[PDB]
Amino acid sequence: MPKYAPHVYTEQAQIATLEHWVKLLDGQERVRIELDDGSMIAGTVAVRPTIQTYRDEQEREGSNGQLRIDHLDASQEPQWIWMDRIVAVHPMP
Amino acid sequence: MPKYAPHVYTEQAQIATLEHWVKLLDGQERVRIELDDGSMIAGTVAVRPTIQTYRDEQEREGSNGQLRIDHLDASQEPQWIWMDRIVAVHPMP
Repeated sequence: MPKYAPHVYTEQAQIATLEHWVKLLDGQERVRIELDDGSMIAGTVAVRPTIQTYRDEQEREGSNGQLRIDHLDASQEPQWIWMDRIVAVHPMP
Repeated sequence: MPKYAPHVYTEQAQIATLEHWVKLLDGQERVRIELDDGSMIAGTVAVRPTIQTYRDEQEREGSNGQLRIDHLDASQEPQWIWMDRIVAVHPMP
């Protein structure tokens, strides 16, 4: 089954960004992710990001990816995020 | 002992760019390169380049890399270029 995604990308610079994100959120070490709308998500990288091929509602094909960050609360609230939404990633330690 | 380079970078966006170029410039691969001065060089990647730490004239440390391209008919004479000058890398030529 084809995998859908709200947004996809194919520009080299864009790819460059996504691949750099997979590298930082690679040492699976606690982080504080900031997204486009200004949202701030902190926690542990529970499911690492992996770039994959997707299609959007307009049927365009491109790259994107998802990672799951479990919050720092007692019941570790799970939150899946799309990589294109990320504008920065700073430690937590 | 410090190695000196004309320019060096510390911002994650420029490091992300520098790293993606390596991925597209594997050892011995034939490519055509777009440079930020409007020029373009084509040939064979002599050896896979690496991103390293250098010092500029003001003695500040940062990242950058050196690329060597060789050929035959093009222009002869091997050429060395600093990678921060690259704007695009396409395969086949």
